[PDB]
Amino acid sequence: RELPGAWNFRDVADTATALRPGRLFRSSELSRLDDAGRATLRRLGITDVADLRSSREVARRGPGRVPDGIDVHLLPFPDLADDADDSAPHETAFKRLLTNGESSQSINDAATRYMTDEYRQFPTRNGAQRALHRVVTLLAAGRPVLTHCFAGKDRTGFVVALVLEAVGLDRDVIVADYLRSNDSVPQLRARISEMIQQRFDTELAPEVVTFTKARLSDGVLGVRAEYLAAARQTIDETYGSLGGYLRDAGISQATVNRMRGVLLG
Ligand SMILES: O=C(O)C(=O)N(Cc1cccc(Cl)c1)Cc1ccc(S(=O)(=O)NCCC(c2ccccc2)c2ccccc2)s1
Ligand SMILES: O=C(O)C(=O)N(Cc1cccc(Cl)c1)Cc1ccc(S(=O)(=O)NCCC(c2ccccc2)c2ccccc2)s1
Repeated sequence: RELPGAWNFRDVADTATALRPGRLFRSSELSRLDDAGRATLRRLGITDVADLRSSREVARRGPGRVPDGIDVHLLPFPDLADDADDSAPHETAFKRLLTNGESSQSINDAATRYMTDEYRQFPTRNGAQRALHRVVTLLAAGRPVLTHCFAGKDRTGFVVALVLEAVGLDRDVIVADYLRSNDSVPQLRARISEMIQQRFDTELAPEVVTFTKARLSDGVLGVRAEYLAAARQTIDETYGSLGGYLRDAGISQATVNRMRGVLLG
């Protein structure tokens, strides 16, 4: 099951078999969705898209190329305010990942540090709870939803895993679906490489192209159970339970119980 023009696409029920098929989907960005990809979204009955990319990402790579009749909910994560102080932490963390030195071990140690520390902050970050609130509300209402970001692996992974835990699925099932993102690493690598080739002059700055590709092609493209567990520990420590977290995000147990009624076989 492919989604032409996009990658890392699956019906979450493909691995989480307790779920009804056709309710909750996940993918990469839909910036390059082609005719066949659009026909697929329609065939599957998907009515709503949750676009988790920051507004900066959407501006630079474009809106989802969805067919008519599909509402795209823009659900930026992080949701950044005219405020350089707001974006600074994100820019600084990315710069450190890139510019921390040449060995694969050091490059991948930096990727592990970056990813882990960002996941730890996922629950408390502006935009994550609004994203989760909308996705849960749409799902509880019986609407088939496709949730995505850029890679569809971390931000998307976090939102999906919380939805699955909310409807009562076990850890091994949630983690299995989460790790499925690793099957798309080579494709992600190619997408990012093509992006590097266009944002940089490959003739006049080939050293920068080479340096950058070396930090955006290996360990940093995967997911690991420890990443998700770090977000999940934040939820535990600060909110005391997933239910406590969902309530702070404005979602009641009654809405959760309705979503469970809808999503489970
Ligand atoms: O350009 C876009 O497209 C976009 O909005 N991005 C870039 C991006 C999107 C998806 C995946 C990756 Cl790895 C990067 C989101 C960003 C991530 C980090 C930033 S930043 O504020 O730290 N600016 C540095 C971007 C950086 C870069 C962009 C694309 C690919 C590799 C590196 C960069 C751009 C130009 C010169 C040097 C570094 S902006
Ligand atoms: O969620 C995904 O799946 C996903 O698309 N990514 C982007 C990515 C893919 C491959 C390699 C890298 Cl380094 C990043 C993985 C993420 C890394 C970090 C995050 S984050 O939610 O903690 N911060 C995301 C906003 C950020 C950013 C966008 C694209 C790529 C890198 C970082 C950002 C937004 C605006 C200015 C600077 C940085 S999400």
